[PDB]
Amino acid sequence: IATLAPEPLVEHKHRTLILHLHPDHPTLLTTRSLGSDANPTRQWIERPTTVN
Amino acid sequence: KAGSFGDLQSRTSTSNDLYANTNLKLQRPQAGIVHTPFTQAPSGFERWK
Amino acid sequence: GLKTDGVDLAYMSFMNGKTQKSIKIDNLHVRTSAPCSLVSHHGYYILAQCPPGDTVTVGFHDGPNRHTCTVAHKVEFRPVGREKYRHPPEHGVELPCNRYTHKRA
Amino acid sequence: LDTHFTQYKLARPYIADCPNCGHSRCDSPIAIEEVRGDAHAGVIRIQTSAMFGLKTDGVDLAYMSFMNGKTQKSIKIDNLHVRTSAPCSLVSHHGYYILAQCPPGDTVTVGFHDGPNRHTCTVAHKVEFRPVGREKYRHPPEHGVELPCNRYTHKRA
Repeated sequence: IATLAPEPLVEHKHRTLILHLHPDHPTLLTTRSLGSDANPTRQWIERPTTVN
Repeated sequence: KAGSFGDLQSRTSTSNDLYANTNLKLQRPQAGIVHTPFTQAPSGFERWK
Repeated sequence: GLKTDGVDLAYMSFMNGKTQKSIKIDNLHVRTSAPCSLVSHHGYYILAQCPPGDTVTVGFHDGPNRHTCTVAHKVEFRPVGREKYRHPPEHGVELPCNRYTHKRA
Repeated sequence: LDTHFTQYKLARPYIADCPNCGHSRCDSPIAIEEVRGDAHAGVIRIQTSAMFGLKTDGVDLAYMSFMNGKTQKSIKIDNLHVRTSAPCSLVSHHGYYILAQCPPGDTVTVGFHDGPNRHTCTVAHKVEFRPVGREKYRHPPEHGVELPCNRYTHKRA
């Protein structure tokens, strides 16, 4: 029986995800821009943060 | 906005009506057990303090 | 575990003197930064649900004396997942953690 | 102690599903809901599903009625333990509900001792205790100024 972080707040912009975000605990977020240019990102988020 | 200040917005204390954008989203209870997953932003009154 | 001879996992045989003392488990205490929760014992070995703790600190109560034992060991509990909790919740998704059994067989 | 037979006569010690009841999810009568680490004074108000207080019938707040079986067990409170990161201090019980002075803790962990068994119940809840003031202590001192905190009562009336 395991973890789960509160859902994100998806916000639209022009080819851009603003994401007001607000976890319970430090959450490792990460992505993969699916181009052959990967351009991934990693950051533990414990403090609520609007990201892009 | 939920999480932001004023997620709960009651006119006064007596006012039974209000505005609660808390993004309250129930999820199914796990593995055949009685409980109530309520997934929710802690308040914009919790922050703001 | 069982006694010297044959009965009841939930009894308690340590050495007093050269001799055993195969009696009841009445007041075991594993603990760390906080008091742990026993999970199960078998043989020399106990499983117990603990929080994180710089140390580990174990002990029963024979009845006349506390008679505990304590040790250093770096402990943590990351749950498996990209969330770095400090403790398992009541809900959330299930996913493949590493963990010890309740059982003896 | 005889002014809230609203609850006492008419409510029973409820039993629900504790989430990490020592081993795992049991059904404890002291199943913890509505943890409120929202005050300042080192205090939390808790609801057990168990209704301690008077007995089944009429006497002595300081006795202890939980559900064993379909049935109550209205007996003495002898060895209650609320606790968190450290062992808390009880403040008062009334009805389903207990007030206890706790330190901060990632969780909340409750339990009495019937006598044959530990029979506890535990739960997650983010707890802190900021005192009111521009000082961010971790704990209330013996001295200092008094100023308007938020806090729960000792009483039942």
